[PDB]
Amino acid sequence: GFIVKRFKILV
Repeated sequence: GFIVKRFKILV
């Protein structure tokens, strides 16, 4: 579960 994390961080 890293993809979702990255996104949230990018947005």
